[PDB]
Amino acid sequence: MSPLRRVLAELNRIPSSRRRAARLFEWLIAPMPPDHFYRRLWEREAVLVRRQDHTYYQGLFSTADLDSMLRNEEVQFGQHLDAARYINGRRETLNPPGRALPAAAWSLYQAGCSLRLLCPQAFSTTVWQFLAVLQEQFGSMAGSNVYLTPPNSQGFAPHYDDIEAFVLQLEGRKLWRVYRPRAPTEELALTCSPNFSQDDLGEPVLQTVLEPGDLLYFPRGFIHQAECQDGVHSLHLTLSTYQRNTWGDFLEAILPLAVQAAMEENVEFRRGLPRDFMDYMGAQHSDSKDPRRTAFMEKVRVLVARLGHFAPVDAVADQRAKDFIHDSLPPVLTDRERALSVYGLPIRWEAGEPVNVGAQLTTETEVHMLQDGIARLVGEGGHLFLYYTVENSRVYHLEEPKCLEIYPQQADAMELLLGSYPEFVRVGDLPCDSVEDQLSLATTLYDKGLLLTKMPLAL
Amino acid sequence: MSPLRRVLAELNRIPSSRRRAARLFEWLIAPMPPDHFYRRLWEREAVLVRRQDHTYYQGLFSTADLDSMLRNEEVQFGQHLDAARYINGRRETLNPPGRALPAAAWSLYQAGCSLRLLCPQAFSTTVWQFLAVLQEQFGSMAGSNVYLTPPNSQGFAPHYDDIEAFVLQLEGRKLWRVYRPRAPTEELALTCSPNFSQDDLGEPVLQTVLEPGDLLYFPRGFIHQAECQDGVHSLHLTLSTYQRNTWGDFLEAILPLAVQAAMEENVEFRRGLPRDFMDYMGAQHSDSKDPRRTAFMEKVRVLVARLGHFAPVDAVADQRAKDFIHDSLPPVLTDRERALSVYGLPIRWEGEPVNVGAQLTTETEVHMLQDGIARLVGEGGHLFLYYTVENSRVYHLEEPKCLEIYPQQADAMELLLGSYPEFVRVGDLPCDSVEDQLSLATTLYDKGLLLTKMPLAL
Amino acid sequence: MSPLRRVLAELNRIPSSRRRAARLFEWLIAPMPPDHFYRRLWEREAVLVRRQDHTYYQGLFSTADLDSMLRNEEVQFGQHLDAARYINGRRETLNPPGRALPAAAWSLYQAGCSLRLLCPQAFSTTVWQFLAVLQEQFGSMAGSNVYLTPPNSQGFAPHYDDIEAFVLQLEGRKLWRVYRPRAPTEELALTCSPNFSQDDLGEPVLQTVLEPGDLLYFPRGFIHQAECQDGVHSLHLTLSTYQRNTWGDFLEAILPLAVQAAMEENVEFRRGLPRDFMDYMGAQHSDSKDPRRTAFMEKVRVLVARLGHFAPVDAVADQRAKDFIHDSLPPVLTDRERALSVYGLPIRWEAGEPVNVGAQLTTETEVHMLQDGIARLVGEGGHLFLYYTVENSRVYHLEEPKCLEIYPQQADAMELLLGSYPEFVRVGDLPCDSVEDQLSLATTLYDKGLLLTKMPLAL
Amino acid sequence: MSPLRRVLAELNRIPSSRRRAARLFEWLIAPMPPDHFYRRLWEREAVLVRRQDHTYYQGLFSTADLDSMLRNEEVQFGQHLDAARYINGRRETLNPPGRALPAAAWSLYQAGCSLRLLCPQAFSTTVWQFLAVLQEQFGSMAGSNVYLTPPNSQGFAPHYDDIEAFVLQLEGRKLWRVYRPRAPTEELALTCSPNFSQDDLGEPVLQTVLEPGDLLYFPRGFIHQAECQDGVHSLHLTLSTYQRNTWGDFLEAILPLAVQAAMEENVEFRRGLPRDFMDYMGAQHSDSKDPRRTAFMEKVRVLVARLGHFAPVDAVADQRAKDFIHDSLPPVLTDRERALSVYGLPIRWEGEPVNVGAQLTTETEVHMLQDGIARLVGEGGHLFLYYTVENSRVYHLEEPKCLEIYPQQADAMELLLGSYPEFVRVGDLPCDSVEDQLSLATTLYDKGLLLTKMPLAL
Amino acid sequence: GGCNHQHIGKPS
Amino acid sequence: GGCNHQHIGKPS
Amino acid sequence: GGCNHQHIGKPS
Amino acid sequence: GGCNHQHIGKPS
Ligand SMILES: O=C(O)CNC(=O)C(=O)O
Ligand SMILES: O=C(O)CNC(=O)C(=O)O
Ligand SMILES: O=C(O)CNC(=O)C(=O)O
Ligand SMILES: O=C(O)CNC(=O)C(=O)O
Ligand SMILES: [Mn+2]
Ligand SMILES: [Mn+2]
Ligand SMILES: [Mn+2]
Ligand SMILES: [Mn+2]
Repeated sequence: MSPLRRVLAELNRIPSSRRRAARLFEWLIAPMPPDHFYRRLWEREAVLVRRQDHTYYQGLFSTADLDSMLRNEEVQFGQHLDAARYINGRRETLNPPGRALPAAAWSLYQAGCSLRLLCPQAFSTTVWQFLAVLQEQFGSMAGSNVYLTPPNSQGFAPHYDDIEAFVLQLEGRKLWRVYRPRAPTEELALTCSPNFSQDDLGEPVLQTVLEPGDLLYFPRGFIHQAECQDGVHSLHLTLSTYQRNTWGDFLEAILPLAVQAAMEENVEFRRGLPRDFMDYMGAQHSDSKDPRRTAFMEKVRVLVARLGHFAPVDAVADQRAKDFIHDSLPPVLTDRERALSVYGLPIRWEAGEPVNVGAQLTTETEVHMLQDGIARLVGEGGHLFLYYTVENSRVYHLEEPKCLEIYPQQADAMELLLGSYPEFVRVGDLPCDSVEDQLSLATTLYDKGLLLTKMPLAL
Repeated sequence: MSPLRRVLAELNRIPSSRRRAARLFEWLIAPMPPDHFYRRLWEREAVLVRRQDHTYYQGLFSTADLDSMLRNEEVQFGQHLDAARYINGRRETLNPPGRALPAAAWSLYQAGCSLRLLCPQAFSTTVWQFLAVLQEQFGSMAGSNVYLTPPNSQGFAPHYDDIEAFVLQLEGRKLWRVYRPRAPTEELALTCSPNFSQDDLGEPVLQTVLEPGDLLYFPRGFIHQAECQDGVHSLHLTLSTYQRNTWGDFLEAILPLAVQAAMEENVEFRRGLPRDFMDYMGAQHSDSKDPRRTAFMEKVRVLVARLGHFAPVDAVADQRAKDFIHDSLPPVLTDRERALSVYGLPIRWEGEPVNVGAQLTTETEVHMLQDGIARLVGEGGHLFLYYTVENSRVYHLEEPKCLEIYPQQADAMELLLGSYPEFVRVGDLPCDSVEDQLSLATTLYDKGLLLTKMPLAL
Repeated sequence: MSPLRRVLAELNRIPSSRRRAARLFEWLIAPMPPDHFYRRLWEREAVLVRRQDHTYYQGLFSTADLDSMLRNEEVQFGQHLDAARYINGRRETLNPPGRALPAAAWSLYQAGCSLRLLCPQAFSTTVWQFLAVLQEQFGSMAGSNVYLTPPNSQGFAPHYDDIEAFVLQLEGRKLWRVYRPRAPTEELALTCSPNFSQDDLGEPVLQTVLEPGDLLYFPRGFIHQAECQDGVHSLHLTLSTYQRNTWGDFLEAILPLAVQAAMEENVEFRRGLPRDFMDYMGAQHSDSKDPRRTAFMEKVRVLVARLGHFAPVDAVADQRAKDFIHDSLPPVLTDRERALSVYGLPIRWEAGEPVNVGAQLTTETEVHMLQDGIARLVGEGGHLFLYYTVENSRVYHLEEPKCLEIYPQQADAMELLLGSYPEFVRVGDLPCDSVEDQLSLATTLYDKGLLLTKMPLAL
Repeated sequence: MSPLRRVLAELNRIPSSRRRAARLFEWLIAPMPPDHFYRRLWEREAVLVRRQDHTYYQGLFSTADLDSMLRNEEVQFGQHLDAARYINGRRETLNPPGRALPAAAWSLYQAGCSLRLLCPQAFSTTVWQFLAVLQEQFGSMAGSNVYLTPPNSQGFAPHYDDIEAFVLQLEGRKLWRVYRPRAPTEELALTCSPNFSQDDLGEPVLQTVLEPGDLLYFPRGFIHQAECQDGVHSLHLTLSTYQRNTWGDFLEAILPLAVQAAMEENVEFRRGLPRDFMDYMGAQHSDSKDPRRTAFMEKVRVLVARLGHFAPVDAVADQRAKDFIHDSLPPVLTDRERALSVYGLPIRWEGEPVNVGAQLTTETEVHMLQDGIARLVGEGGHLFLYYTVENSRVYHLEEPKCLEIYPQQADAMELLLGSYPEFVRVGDLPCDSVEDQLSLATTLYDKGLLLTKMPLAL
Repeated sequence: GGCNHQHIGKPS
Repeated sequence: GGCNHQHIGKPS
Repeated sequence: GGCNHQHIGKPS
Repeated sequence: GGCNHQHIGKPS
């Protein structure tokens, strides 16, 4: 059995989704220890993992899969697939409007174009599970693109991306060149870069030929490019994560709330500005020797520093968690998880009627969240809402934010369930005022596909 | 000659608009020294100035003026005029939809309703000049309302406003009660307050009967109410200023720009958050003993402190100045300023136009028409001179007006704005060419943003 | 006294506003009888009325008035005033952005530009009354423009307008050229025309020098142009009316309502179309010899003709009346009208209090609408609303549609009052269920400035 | 071999899509002759076809298919699936927000709720082909819903729909009651109706127990209801068509254009209204004896009659055709059509692509892929060929798709659309040049709008 | 009354 | 499109 | 509570 | 502005 299939079988036998995610990432960069990778290389260095095992990714994705999805699925140029080529130091995109049929796509490939599938996880369930698991240990949306390049060609101009990238060589070989950030500002860049010409580039910090099974990681800001040399194409899947998930992004959400809080709670923020500060402040006075100006700037720095005491850090953390739940790919259940959840209840249609009717929860039922990263409790305008991922589309933001309200008499028990995973809790022992509230919370979550039971319900 | 008419005649003789604004405010709180008022009372204490001169405000506004307005102008209920009354601890608004005619307005007044004019500066040129001048020393928009209450009635329920208020007693007498901020949150309040009932109020810090000529000032947040007692009505003009002109508002504009600049310039702001911070941050985790949480909080406070270094302070000051220019009432010119501006050029239709074609020359001496009518602001690699001379007496009725200043004139434009009221020979303007000097001055002058020492006689 | 001032004094002594309007129009084209004008010339021929009285329009508008309004009012270029010149067979507009101060305006005039005031009725009360009265006998909005042209110049390129135009020569002289519609389609044109060059023009049907006091009328579609010759400027006021007030416009509003009505009331309009009409209908089949096609077109013509029976003619008439009330300039009251209306109640401020308090209506009060063309009763969604003009701005559509609801128990009396003008009706004799309803309707209308009393209220 | 599978196998052998559509509809109402149905029953009478063959529809849709859909697809309550029940003369909808899982759906069914699938053609390729073919002979969108009712229950309240309906009994038995239009206004109704109570209904015109294989048809406006009696459920697929495809709708589109054309072309429509017609027209004047009123009305009716002459009938037909193309379900290709189209080109990834670079040549013989997949429409001096081949099985999920046809290809495009299924030598296309012939054919073919007599083997 | 039967396959 | 006389008293 | 005193001279 | 890798799985 291939390493990918072996580890996937292995994950199905691991109870915790948190541990499953950790294990899969361990597999992704093996033999490199994750602890070393995050401590020393994550967001700092380009890394090549020379696998010396061409079968490592077998089962993940292949060119055969691509060809088949073009004929059996509704793959559209632009929306789902791009065809580009880099020649004469110039990038060109050749997307014809409409459906990308095998005849058109392969015609472009034959003429030198690279093909790029934007959301492979929407057409492949393997890629979907792969990213759905890894997103749990990234704490960030895990996206991906698939790149197929014909022999003796380059599809894209050198550039840098706005995400942490993990390149997985699936077929053929490709000559890659990775450059360290060209300048202080391009280090851990915020946005994708424009296309660069070779003259804009220095020396590669990494130049090598990737072999199926190999892994090549590099931070946002690291310029890269790649080309197929004589006689063989290249197919690779680039896993991406950490888009706009910086400390600066956290502050962006924090500040407006902090200053509002400060103004409402401390009179020093409500005092009026000088009646004549326009006399010494402004670009026209950037060189004024007026001390009132120095006093103005000093006061500004003091009040700003002060805002730290008014920052609603927990509320912004919850908001980001809520947006991540919305961004999330839906969970891929283990056979056990499905079997012990509403998804696996044996009730279906036979002969002329429903069979295996009406299993019901009781105070004796032992439960716990279906998985660790599928829900988040959030407070908004006096109400509490549990946002979950189980009804999200494999397509980014196709379905809108899903939640269900959690009533006050259930908040303690909901927090408990969210923090004890994967420990089982007898429904009767949930911190609720009445038994009606215990059964009601457990029933609502279970019916939602957010909970699983120790023993399959059979009532 | 009433004190008001006397100080106005005096303002017409004061060369600088800045000096003119300072003088009118000095007149407004006389005998109290302005320095003292701003240092010790402004935004701090309620102040009562017993003028001992019932004629101090004569000429500013009267009830006869309101009456003539009703008959001769398109005064609307709701839009221009409100009618309210306070009875049994309940505030009631009695506005009939439509225009407020003498018949309707006085009927309501006879029924015990107070009439309140929302924008007397749009209907009176005197109130307009008054506010137009004072706004120049407040560095903030100066608005006003006129309140007319019938004998033995209270028009409004006790409340605090969101602006600095100067009540000017114009006619009759009124019993006022002013209270200090009920709690720390209400001191220098951000927004206006709900209507309060007597049970909500403590003891007044100031309770007195205002008489024509008297002045009462109180900071935003200071609750107040007033009633007319037996036999006499009350008419007063409340001058307002400083609406949302606080340090917090400045920061509001500063921060987004600060954080963006920090992210673009310092890598510490572009580093990724922890992959698992959601495990210890969130309301769910507020009592977690996880050390990681304490480190996270500390880092937040350190990065926020650093923001002060990236704050584009001058750019925000300019943006607020631009908004203020947009907010401003148009300028009231002195006889001299008009006579020496485009507004006073003798060109007129006297069957053909007479005296037109007058020109500026390198020998012409010029300077900004007034000190608070313009502001130079940079936006997207471009310079724009925003002005007030075409603003309406009605708040934001016209949108921001500006004209672009080219880089080859930027230095001269800053100079002109910086050296008022010093006269500057056009030929000595810091420009590349004589064409640039002549074109900048001609442009500003034609806009009515400039004046010459001698009336262009060409 | 000038003829204009004489007739205006005369109007103030005429009780009916309907008669006032008729009389003023009579004055406008004198000696030509209005009945002849409308019967034979209106919308058919260009007409010159050589007055032989230079004082005819004195008091209406003058160049002195213009000069004064530039300095005392906020006249803006573009919005209120245009400066244009026609040279080299080309039209140019010279509007500087901002306020049109005397210095700028006269500078442009001196350089050859014509100045045009777009809404003189907003700055002149004389022009306002003039148009407010005339609109009542046009049954259409009466607008106007003022044109001042310097000697030896042309301000505009030949063109035709989309309205019925009455040119009033106020000062100087101007050489006018009016051409009959160039073609069937330009007859009673719907829209303003583009600027024409002389090569596009045939022979003038009318070419003459207008003299103060003269009147020159011409229908929409009639191309015209005018120029000042040696040594003297020209000032004229062009009165305009009948913009989009055609039979076609009436049908536009009627048809959607007619077809909807027909579909709801007659099954022949609800029957399904042929399953295969796309086989023989369409541009691709415009030449098909299929008879099914001839049958299709015939059926279309039959159903369309049928719609005449379902046309809500009265409802569309009311809608147009409502839009005309909204378009209307507010009324100019006669001394008597004001004196017997709420506008003239003697209540005002003296000493310290209101004087002449509280006049009140009684069942004995004799009333009638303030004027004939200031109100219109309209039905909408089960409710009845009286729309009026008394609070309209002198600026077109500055204030939105104003109305007041009329309750069912008042509808008969409201219709009565609207149809008996200028006959007096005792309030007690109004067709109402109760006396409360009689006094209430009369009080509400009176307080609104929509009613006047035979004797001034004095209570 | 079931009759359904047999007729489908037969359709795969019928060359023309037009003939194919006619044949499937003939199968749908067999033994009744189509000519007779359309001439005498369509939009006129309720019809019951007792098939006497419980297997007639075998293969179209079953309850097992719905079950598998629930478990294996993202079926949503509200969006995709409704659950309703009718009790005590009251309609109740019991949709839980969220996805409809087997557990929830069958629980509701066990509680007596009917389950109704709104778009089975998006979940079943069989229902899809069925509707895709029939829409071609209706010349109107063909939709469908599946209704599953538990024994002894009524899921819905009596009502009439706004479409022509063909109920196909798939499983179990159901007691149906169909009523003739209650009143003249309800005959061939424009919109769906409110839910009615039994007291609102008269006597049925048709009351029968439908059994698998049976067909029931009834025009819009015909009220109906149905209940499952003791011991058996019911499953049926209601095929719908002709929603707002009436003569009135055509006129709706025609009139605005007609009146505009009339105004542009005939001066009688551009003449002014009377200056005083408001004196005699209006609800206020409906009983006026003014002769002017009678003249006004007469003139209105004469001008409206004239409109027929200016009606752009072909342009509206084209616009409705364009909307229909947008409305259409994508085409279901026969084995032959696919094999002879771009969809069947043997080019594939067999480490490099094999068999690509096939070309059309002047010798290639071609014809539109099918008869109802495209439409040529003129808009603003431009020609656009709108097609259905890229439409989603979900209504309006994708927006109108079209490609522009240049004038130098217009004649050949009309020809191709007009001569289906006759094969046309590319070289004989009515074009100016050989380049134009080759480019038009290559374009259409690459879009999947064309097929060749022989598979391109180049 | 609403579209009892949802002809276009989606609610509105 | 061409508008010479401004009937409604304002431009567009 | 609303702007008891209408600073900007127009309601909102 | 330049976007090479489409992280969110779709263009803009
Ligand atoms: O494969 C290429 O030519 C370019 N690939 C990338 O930029 C990437 O995977 O992020
Ligand atoms: O006059 C009153 O009754 C209330 N006046 C005010 O609240 C004020 O002037 O700000
Ligand atoms: O005066 C001019 O040059 C042109 N005048 C007009 O077009 C007019 O009055 O309608
Ligand atoms: O099955 C039912 O109870 C109701 N069915 C319908 O209304 C229908 O199929 O159009
Ligand atoms: Mn139905
Ligand atoms: Mn004209
Ligand atoms: Mn107040
Ligand atoms: Mn990249």
